[PDB]
Amino acid sequence: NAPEFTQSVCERNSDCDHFCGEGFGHCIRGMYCACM
Repeated sequence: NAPEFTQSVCERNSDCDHFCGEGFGHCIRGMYCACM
C-alpha cells in the first residue's frame, strides 16, 4: 500500500509568497506550505 494524496498546495514557492507573504512563504517539498 503506497498512497499519495498530498497535493501540492503550491506548485511554485511564490504561491506561498501569496499565502504567507513574499519572503515569508516556503514550500515544503512542494507538498505543503509553511510560513516564516
